[PDB]
Amino acid sequence: SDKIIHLTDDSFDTDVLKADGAILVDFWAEWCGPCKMIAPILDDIADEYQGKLTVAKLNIDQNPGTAPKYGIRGIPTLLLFKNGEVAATKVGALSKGQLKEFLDANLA
Repeated sequence: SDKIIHLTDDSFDTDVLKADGAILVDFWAEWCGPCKMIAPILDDIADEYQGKLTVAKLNIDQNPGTAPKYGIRGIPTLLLFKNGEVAATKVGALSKGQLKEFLDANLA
């Protein structure tokens, strides 16, 4: 919570679907080891990608509604949205190097 949008099921439309640009949503849970591995990396990305995209996190236990809409099974799942439409999907943990390459390739 500096640049990261802490999303809810009620805030999801406004925060993600109505945003004039790119949003990287992280579907995640507290018990999930790989999710917690990538949190510090998302902190990094949010800073590094100022003005290019916003990072948003949706905890799928506290907010149960949203994930079934996007077919999410494995977590973490990262969905790159561009103006409310999903452009790119990444399932499971990955490094900062790997995530940057994912974003750079798909933001274009």
